[PDB]
Amino acid sequence: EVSSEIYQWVRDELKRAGISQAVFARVAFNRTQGLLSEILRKEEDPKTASQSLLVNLRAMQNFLQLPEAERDRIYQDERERSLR
DNA sequence: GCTAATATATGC
DNA sequence: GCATATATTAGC
Repeated sequence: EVSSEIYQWVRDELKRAGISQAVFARVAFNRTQGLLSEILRKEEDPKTASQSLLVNLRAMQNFLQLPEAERDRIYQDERERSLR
């Protein structure tokens, strides 16, 4: 399942890696910036969260479990990718 | 449920 | 004020 701390963990990660919502939204759960923004604003309790949300949150949780180094390379690649 | 567009906000 | 980032929400 998903932890109710996911929202804090995502906020913690954005700050740590100094990345934008767009970059994280794409690589972590394949969605756009505005969606992540709303997801973060609402901060819905995962226990009353729709299955669509749960899919997005679990995808974010799994991505955060990757090694720090791997997540950093992935962010960098996405930056260059959109840079084009 | 989302994306894409764009009004606002933020870091220099 | 330029370059990006984030908040909003119309249209699919």
